Amino acid sequence: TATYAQALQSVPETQVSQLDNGLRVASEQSSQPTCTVGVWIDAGSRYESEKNNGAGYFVEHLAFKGTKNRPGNALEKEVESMGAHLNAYSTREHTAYYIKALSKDLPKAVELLADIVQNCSLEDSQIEKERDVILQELQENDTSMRDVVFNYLHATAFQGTPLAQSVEGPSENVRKLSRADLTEYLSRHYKAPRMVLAAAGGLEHRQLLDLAQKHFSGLSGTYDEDAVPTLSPCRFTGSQICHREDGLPLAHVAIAVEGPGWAHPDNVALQVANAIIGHYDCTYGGGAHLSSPLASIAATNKLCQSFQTFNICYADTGLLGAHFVCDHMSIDDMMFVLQGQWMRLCTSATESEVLRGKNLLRNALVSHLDGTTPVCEDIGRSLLTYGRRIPLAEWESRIAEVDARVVREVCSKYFYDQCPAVAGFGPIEQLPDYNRIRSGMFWLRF
Amino acid sequence: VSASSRWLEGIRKWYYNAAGFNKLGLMRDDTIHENDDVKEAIRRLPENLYDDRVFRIKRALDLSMRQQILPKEQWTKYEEDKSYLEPYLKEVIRERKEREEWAKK
Amino acid sequence: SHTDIKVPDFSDYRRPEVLDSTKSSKESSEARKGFSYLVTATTTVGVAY
Amino acid sequence: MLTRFLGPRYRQLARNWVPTASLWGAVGAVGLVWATDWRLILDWVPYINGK
Amino acid sequence: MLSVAARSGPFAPVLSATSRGVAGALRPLVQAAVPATSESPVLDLKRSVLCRESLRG
Amino acid sequence: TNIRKSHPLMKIVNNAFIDLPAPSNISSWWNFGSLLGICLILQILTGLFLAMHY
Amino acid sequence: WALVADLLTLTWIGGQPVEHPYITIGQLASVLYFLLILVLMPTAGTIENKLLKW
Amino acid sequence: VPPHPQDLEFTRLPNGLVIASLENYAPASRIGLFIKAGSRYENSNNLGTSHLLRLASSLTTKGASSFKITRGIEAVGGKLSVTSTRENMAYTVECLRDDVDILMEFLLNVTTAPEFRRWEVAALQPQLRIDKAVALQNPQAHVIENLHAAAYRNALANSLYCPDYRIGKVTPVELHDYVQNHFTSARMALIGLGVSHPVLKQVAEQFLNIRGGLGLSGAKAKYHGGEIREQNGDSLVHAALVAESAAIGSAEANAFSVLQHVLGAGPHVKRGSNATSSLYQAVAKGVHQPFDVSAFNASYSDSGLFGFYTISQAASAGDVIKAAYNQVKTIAQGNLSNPDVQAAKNKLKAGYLMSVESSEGFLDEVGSQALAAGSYTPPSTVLQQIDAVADADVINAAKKFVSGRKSMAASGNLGHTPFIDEL
Amino acid sequence: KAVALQNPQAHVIENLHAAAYRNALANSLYCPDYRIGKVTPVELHDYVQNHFTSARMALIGLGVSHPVLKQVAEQFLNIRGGLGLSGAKAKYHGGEIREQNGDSLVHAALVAESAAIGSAEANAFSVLQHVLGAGPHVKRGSNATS
Ligand SMILES: COC1=C(OC)C(=O)C(C/C=C(\C)CCC=C(C)C)=C(C)C1=O
Repeated sequence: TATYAQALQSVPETQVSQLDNGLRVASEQSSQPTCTVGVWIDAGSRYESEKNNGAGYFVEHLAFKGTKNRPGNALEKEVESMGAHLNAYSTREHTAYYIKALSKDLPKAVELLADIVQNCSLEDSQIEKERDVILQELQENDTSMRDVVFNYLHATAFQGTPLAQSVEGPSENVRKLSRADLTEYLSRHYKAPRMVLAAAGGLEHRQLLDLAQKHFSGLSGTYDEDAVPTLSPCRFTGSQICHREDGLPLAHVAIAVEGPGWAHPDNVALQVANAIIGHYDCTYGGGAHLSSPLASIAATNKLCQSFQTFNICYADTGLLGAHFVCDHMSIDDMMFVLQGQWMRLCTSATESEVLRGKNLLRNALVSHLDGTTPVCEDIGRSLLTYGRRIPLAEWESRIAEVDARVVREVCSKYFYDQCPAVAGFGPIEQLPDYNRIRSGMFWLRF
Repeated sequence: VSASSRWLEGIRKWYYNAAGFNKLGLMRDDTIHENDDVKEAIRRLPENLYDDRVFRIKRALDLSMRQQILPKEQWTKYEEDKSYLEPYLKEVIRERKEREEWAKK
Repeated sequence: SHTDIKVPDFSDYRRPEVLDSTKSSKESSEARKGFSYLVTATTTVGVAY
Repeated sequence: MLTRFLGPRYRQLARNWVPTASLWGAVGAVGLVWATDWRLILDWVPYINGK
Repeated sequence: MLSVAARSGPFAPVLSATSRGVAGALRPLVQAAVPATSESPVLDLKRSVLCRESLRG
Repeated sequence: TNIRKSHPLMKIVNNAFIDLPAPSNISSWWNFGSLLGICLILQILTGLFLAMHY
Repeated sequence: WALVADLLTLTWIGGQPVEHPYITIGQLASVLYFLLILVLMPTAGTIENKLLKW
Repeated sequence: VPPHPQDLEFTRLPNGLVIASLENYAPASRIGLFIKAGSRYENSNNLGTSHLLRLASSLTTKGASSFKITRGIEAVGGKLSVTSTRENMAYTVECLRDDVDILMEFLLNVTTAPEFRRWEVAALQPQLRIDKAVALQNPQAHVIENLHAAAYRNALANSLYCPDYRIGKVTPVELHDYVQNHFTSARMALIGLGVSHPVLKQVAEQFLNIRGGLGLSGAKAKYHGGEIREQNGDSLVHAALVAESAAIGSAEANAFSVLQHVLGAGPHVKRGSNATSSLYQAVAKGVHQPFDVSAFNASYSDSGLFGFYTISQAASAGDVIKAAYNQVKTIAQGNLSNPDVQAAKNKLKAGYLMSVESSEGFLDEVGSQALAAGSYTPPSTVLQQIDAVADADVINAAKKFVSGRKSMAASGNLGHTPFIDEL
Repeated sequence: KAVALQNPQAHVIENLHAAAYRNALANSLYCPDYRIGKVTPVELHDYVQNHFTSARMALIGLGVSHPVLKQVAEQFLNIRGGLGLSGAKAKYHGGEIREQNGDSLVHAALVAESAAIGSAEANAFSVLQHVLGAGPHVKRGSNATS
């Protein structure tokens, strides 16, 4: 039978075309009877300013509530009535509207996405309606301790920069933000060079282009020339934010050093090292015998309820670390073990565990790209962030290169003797003093 | 089958009587040094064997305190001596040695 | 509403090379650790004497 | 009873901590050299032979 | 069209070695964070939702 | 409740020489620990009273 | 008890001058001490293991 | 320009074991052993045994120890996980394709070599408490659990989670006996993606020739109807209301499937008014605050439950419920447009095709198809059957809900939640 | 609650009432677990105000004299201004509540709506209770009369 090596080659060429526009239009054909189409805009919230902030989110909220061609209620009516799924997200860097549909519906799927992404009828009525909704979201988002701490870690690490901002913005902006503000953001940011039509499933690329030209005709056609700026680089602080609230039953900590961001070859190697540390959850099957020395000790000594390693990327920067959740008398021990892990991997990563991490990463990767929606999202995002789609085989190549040295090196570069950003929330009396955390970022023995 | 392996057996039965844990109602497995491997196998013992084990030791430490010994009747016959711990202890070491090989690669 | 939180401005306490919001802190990182560890190196050097 | 510690990983991990352990004896001896003013060694060092 | 499972109704639990415990199918959770103050159980003596083995390059 | 159990000092004494679980069972060969102690202070006391004149 | 008696032996030798039998017996007790402890007792322990089928 | 696809290959062994594979030429492989051993097969002397069993999937087997399963799998970035419904357990394993050998061996050891050691089992019983705790923090988990507890007397009445009184009480014998009684050949289906049917068949003929529990998918679930109510103070009242529908497979069951989509299941459009959701639109017409309604539709081997699931503020609970129920009653009375029925069909069909897109999803369909049907039934023919639904049958589906002895479960501040009785 | 709820009957008669009525007599003599820690001083205060009024009280004394009682009552127990009615009015509804124990012995009570206390019909039931048989009269007896 097919080797895994063979099996990577079999996965098709992501076909890319450029419109007379800026708009890139990209596709992976598969034999599916079903597709995901949509638009990845290079708008985010790194892109906004203090007065602007939370616009894109207010746009996302407005985006499906009716166009010039299809008023208020009726877009919904069309999508729903054809059994398709309309959806959106924005990040600090990326906005995406996408439809899950029947493949035979890729015509009207594209037709719709076009109408959405240009002809948003931002009716005054609605921007008003939306402001109460968006405020409620803020009130409920305040209850997700995890959602909070990552907003805090962003708020402290990037301290000064647009990246420090939340995607929703502050309460006050939401209440003051006008239609003028919104259309200004819209007309600045929703230009064809800064957006990709992405599709995955049961379609020829030829049809996708035909439809790109048809319905994305003249976006940046005569446009572009005036006051498009590139992103500023974002200063990392490394610094601490401690919001102490003993009324909450468990502590969330999220610790990070500075990442290199999207482009950098080091991401692969860091992701391996991350994979080795891994994640835990109290519902994990079989605890003591877990490979990961963190996760093992965590489970045996009941040192938390959850952890997760991470590497968030932005342009030219990012947050690399871990976040956990635990009892008020665990915050220290959990901190010790996580930190001592990082350092072990910096200094004395053995050969064996790195092969595990490498496999874990391969398994994550293939498994992640499962079916139209993931693959489409990865087409769209990738073209924004790499200017290509990077083929699975290339990732295998990039993974295969890494071994223990490539770990100890790339870990030491990012982790060793570096100021972290700490964010902390809830019953956080025992969260180690910052000096003592920062002491944890190097061994005296080494 | 054998005159001579009945002799190694007679040497063994000698040393058994000579050791003289029997004399305080003890069994060979009552007398084992508690290390981690041993400690766990006591953990793994079923309720009755555990309760029987604690009583044997309790009776013996009592005698040992009063510097006495059982009636010869009440001593533990070499043949009547059950290695109730053996299989557990073996399974523990077996599991540990696995973890130890895995730690090597 | 936890989105109302900004971290207070810090320029007033910040080292000179960590002041531009647009400037990466990675450049100054080596120098800043360099200075402060040389401050502790020389102290030990003095105590050792 | 140290059979335990003989395998591929252990040799990787020793090979990892070797340049460090090298330097730690460099630290330790040169400190003893300086602290005793070892005469025998220090004659070799330019500047420091102050006689 | 079997799998009861995603007939989108009755419950399916998942346990795993690697991955956090799931609870399954359908019912409103859903058109229901849309009109709002669904305040959420977000990390109290708890698991974590989303779940991982879902990273990237 | 008992002063002997909770007073920061008396605590130490009680945990060592009052409420401390010893074996039912240890014999005269265990007496040497304490007699070593008794030896150390007897040596300290006479040793002192000697140092006053030496 | 071979160890105890051997140590008594060495006490007694320590107590006599460095002359005829005293020398050889003293060298022997010296060898015996380091034999009993270093080689003889570990082996004896192991034999009793094999005696208890252990 | 990808591979012209392989077909699924599907084989019934004479012992009644079922093998299906697909060679998608994928870098990863999925293997499921799908057993007829879901929770309905517990009796009142051993409730919870299948939930402990769900958790016990990395305890020591005969020639693969606990430690090795964890390390062996983790070493290859493998996953091993076990999912129960009321009818099935589904032991599925995933990895890179070169690694099917190591993963398969682990899988068969779990499902056919469980040692269930006293001390490992005892060590595990606290985990039913954690596991239940986590799951039972979606108000729906409780509701649908009580909903089943109230509908049936027997079998489907049993909970997917262990009763609190049994936590600490389920035994190694009870575990052992559950495997023996339920994990036999006639009761199993071995499904593989990115493996070849010759290998699957070999594995099956070698290792999965087991039989001598029981035959029947069958105590036979006695529908009874009733209501279970649970005073919360949760501020939002969750409630589900339900009548006996149709057993999965039958033509009538697709009528209900479509009726579900008429009345309306989940949302399609992020933060949408659900213009196409009749239940949502009928309730909105009366009700001016936060709510949710969705048509509820569960379907089992030998029964099913249909109705709807409401979430409202405590005071509106009744208003929501009565609005919802009428709206069904209105379809039973015959007020149902052909383009409505058509819309729900495109909603259902697309949802199906959507549901089988990913490996995890496809494998699950095929697993359960195998156990409920003894077949595979391609999309082309599922949609055909969907298309085959008459406007009338859907009316009649709704007629059946309206006229049929009911089952209710609700939890919250129940002071303005109705009583069946009162609907 | 813990102490009381260790007679299987306590639970049963509690659930029995919970199942019979929709309202009022459905409520439990013991606090719901979800309310433990949650009942407030205001709720307490309000309960006394609403319910501990004159129209709602009876002062009974043994080995005291009626003049004193009356004085105490006219001085100290002139309170009114909750509500009147012994009355939400208890809506009988019927149903069943079942609780899987493993207790080895099944306790069960089965019941229909009888008669309100006071009424003539209520004494019919009182007597019917004694026909069918209440407790034992004779220590370790076969209850020949039950
Ligand atoms: C169960 O074991 C123990 C004994 O019984 C065998 C003792 O008799 C003593 C008595 C110790 C004394 C008198 C301490 C004297 C020493 C100093 C340095 C003040 C201790 C602590 C002990 O643990």
